[PDB]
Amino acid sequence: TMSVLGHYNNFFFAAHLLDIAMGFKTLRTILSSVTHNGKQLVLTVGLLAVVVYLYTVVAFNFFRKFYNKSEDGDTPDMKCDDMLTCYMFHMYVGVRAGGGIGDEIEDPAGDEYEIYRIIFDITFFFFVIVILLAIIQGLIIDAFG
Amino acid sequence: FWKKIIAYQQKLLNYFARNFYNMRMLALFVAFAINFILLFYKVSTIAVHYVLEESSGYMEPTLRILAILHTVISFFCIIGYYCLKVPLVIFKREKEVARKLEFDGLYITEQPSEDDIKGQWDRLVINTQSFPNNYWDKFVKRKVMDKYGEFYGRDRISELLGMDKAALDFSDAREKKKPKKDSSLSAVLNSIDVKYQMWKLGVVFTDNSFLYLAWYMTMSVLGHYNNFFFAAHLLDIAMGFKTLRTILSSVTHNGKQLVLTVGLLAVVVYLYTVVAFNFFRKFYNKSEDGDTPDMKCDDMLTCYMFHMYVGVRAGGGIGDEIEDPAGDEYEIYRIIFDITFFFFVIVILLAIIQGLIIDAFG
Amino acid sequence: ELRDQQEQVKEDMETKCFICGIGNDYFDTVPHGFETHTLQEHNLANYLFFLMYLINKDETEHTGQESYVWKMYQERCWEFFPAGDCFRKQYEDQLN
Amino acid sequence: ELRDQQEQVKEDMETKCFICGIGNDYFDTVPHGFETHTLQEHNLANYL
Amino acid sequence: VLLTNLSEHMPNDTRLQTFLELAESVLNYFQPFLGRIEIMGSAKRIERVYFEISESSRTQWEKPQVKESKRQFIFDVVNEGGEKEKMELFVNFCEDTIFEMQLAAQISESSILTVRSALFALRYNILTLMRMLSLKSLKKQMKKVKKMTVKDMVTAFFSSYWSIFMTLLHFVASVFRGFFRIIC
Ligand SMILES: Nc1ncnc2c1ncn2[C@@H]1O[C@H](COP(=O)(O)OP(=O)(O)OP(=O)(O)O)[C@@H](O)[C@H]1O
Ligand SMILES: Nc1ncnc2c1ncn2[C@@H]1O[C@H](COP(=O)(O)OP(=O)(O)OP(=O)(O)O)[C@@H](O)[C@H]1O
Ligand SMILES: [Zn+2]
Ligand SMILES: [Zn+2]
Repeated sequence: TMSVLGHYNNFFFAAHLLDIAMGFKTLRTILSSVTHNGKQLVLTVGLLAVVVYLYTVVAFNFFRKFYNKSEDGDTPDMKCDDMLTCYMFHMYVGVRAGGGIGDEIEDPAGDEYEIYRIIFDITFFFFVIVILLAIIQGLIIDAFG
Repeated sequence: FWKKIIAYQQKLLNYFARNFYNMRMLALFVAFAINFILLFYKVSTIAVHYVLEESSGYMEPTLRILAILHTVISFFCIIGYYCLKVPLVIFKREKEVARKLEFDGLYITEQPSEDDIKGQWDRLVINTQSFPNNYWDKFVKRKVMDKYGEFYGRDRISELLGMDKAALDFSDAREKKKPKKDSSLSAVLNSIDVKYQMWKLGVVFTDNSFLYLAWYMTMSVLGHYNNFFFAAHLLDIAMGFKTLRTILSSVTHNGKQLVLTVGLLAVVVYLYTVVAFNFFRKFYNKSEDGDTPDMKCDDMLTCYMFHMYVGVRAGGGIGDEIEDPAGDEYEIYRIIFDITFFFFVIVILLAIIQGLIIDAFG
Repeated sequence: ELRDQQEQVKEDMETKCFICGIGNDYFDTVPHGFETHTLQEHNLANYLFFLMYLINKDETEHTGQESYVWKMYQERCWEFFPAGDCFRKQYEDQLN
Repeated sequence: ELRDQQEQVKEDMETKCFICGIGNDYFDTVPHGFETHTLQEHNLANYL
Repeated sequence: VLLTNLSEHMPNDTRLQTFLELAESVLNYFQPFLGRIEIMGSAKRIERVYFEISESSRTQWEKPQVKESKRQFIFDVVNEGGEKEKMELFVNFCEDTIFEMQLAAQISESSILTVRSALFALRYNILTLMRMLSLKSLKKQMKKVKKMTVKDMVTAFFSSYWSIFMTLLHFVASVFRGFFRIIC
């Protein structure tokens, strides 16, 4: 079916490059590391989503003023006024950020919630960026072993 | 009245004991539904209001019904625990105290070390008449009497164990018989054993799982005053799903080592902060404007906070965030400083955490 | 590697005697046999206590066995240490 | 895997003779029996 | 030592077993102090040697530092060592251990409040709950349950557990307050 659709649109022929997994036994050794603990990998992503949702709840309840993402003072692009928007911001930006959500939300210095937000950022970096990704790494390594 | 109350109480107890686990799973499902609903709040304007906005218009009454249902299910889970799991805890405690009393003389030869709350609290149940209430060996007091009655005195053993001396002999001897109905209210309120129930409630209160369920109930109640307290019930996935236990055991297997690694990282960063505060203060200006300098290492505490907060999370270390050292008389020293910070903190210690998790898996 | 080394240490200790080197399976024919052998007959703590006692004891007061062990310890010969043999293995026929 | 291979090599060498293949337990009935057998009777250096 | 030697060299003598039960007390008293090892005797045979272990020596042996040293020695010998030099390393370790044990004997010459607060909190808070039963005032409850109602019975059943949960909350609050009072 994909080969037939390739005539109507030639870029459908790229789906046939997914056949390397089912055609080459060498790639099976590499891919088995991913697939050996696939359930654990999915559960790790679910746990990461739950933890990030808890962090988003905390930020939405206490640290809303630190989620302006607009350089101009005329219009504020507040990213945590809506619960769904704040959760999307967290999952999309903070997880991919090297240092966590604190790398992307502005400076907390000279504020009455400074220590609380410092703890927030440090714990986000430690649990999400460091530990859960380490869990995925260890799952792959343990599958190899 | 009497058969009806006893039978119906037993029926409700049996129902809740049977359905304890199903209700515990239903609580988690309702918590996930409530949080999925909560994912659609908006702050509306000052006056700050958290308003549930929805196009359907049905989801706010649904949220209220779900919150009430979650509270009811949490109360029912507490009841089911008390009906089902508490008897096993009481049986284990009664068996352990009996074994220590008989084969160790925990209250005859030795005494509790005065810092064991369990050992000090188990004193009450010894004198009670409802001992092995759940444990099968109902001859434990007689066994203790036989074992320790000679060296330590029959009377003293009986006083410790709450056993009578002359009542049994008198009942064996001359006696008078008169039928009496137990259904008198004074009789039932005397038949209930106050001291043994007090000890039982103490054990239940000190039980960890009962405390966890009480915390669950308290959070569910607080969820009515503030709906975002229902997010704390999402922490129950760890204690409700066995699949997540395999993932979390990797973290918890070497938790002490992970904590010590963080402590060591803090000490190393403090040493680096000491060096920077003594020699590299001029490189910690964090203000783009020349009018006002935001010096981050003039104060020792400020410099340590800057290090721990920014340099550790930085990909390349503190040198990624403190300005260029080129064309300075401390250039080589600061280059060594930055490279060593990156190598020891960013590379090695994080590698230690990674290896701890991997080794826990293995 | 460190974890494997610790596991190997504990496995060796639990599977063979430190002194004679005989496996636990041989001693386990009698119930609790390995524990009895390693805690009553071939205890390294007992050997250390014997060395301490022999050193502290006067040479003139030594018995024949003590003098034998003392001479071989002075000459640094460790043949008195049982290797591959024990009381049970020697007296299998008489004991059981 | 490299560490496991080295450990397996040393374990094989210490547990069985290179030539005859008999285990060390059989030779260890006589004290230092395995060392005597592998250094005096079945030495691969002696065969070379 | 004589009796132990006789019993161990003749395990199947009932006449000697009788003397063993006769001397059970003395043998039990001297059990900690009786040393026992096996050696390759001069007669090309395994011989069993009985000696005296001193109380000071045993205490110095079960000192924790000596135990850590023993664990380190065993780890080192098992990991990096050969069976040919095992009995030489063991004798060296024994000599060093004996020296440090003798030196230690030479030099050695002549929260409760937090637990009690938690126990008092349990006692007080449980007595508060038992006071309702001790009042013997449930005649009013009996009068109102003269009418046999499933709703009333279920309400009482839930109310008892709700009271237990409230008592637990009070107990936790009391424990926390006592903790702050103690730390302050
Ligand atoms: N010759 C031996 N002497 C003592 N133990 C031996 C000997 N040979 C093997 N073992 C084993 O070593 C164990 C004792 O070793 P170890 O010192 O580690 O004891 P432990 O129970 O872990 O604690 P502790 O450190 O307090 O002695 C014995 O139970 C036995 O299994
Ligand atoms: N046929 C054999 N010949 C020699 N060694 C053998 C033989 N079979 C088993 N072995 C084992 O191999 C050991 C010697 O191997 P190896 O060459 O590694 O010795 P080494 O002590 O590590 O050092 P070196 O490299 O200097 O010889 C012997 O001690 C013995 O345990
Ligand atoms: Zn042995
Ligand atoms: Zn050979």
